[PDB]
Amino acid sequence: TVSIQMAGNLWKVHVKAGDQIEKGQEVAILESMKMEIPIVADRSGIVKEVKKKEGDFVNEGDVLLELSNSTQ
Repeated sequence: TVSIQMAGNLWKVHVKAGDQIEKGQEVAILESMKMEIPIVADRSGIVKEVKKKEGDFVNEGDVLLELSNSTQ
């Protein structure tokens, strides 16, 4: 999994299931603190699933996406 790390609203999301991410690649944007903050892949992988959408509420530790198992 990869998760949000602050309270806010998930401004936009750029992944989809079957997409590729790499550690530090942009994955979403979070709006909070009257600012916008990029959200990145904490690790590389294929996006197995996405758990959020644009404009949804999000929190510190709230899941953003899930990735391929190491066997893949």
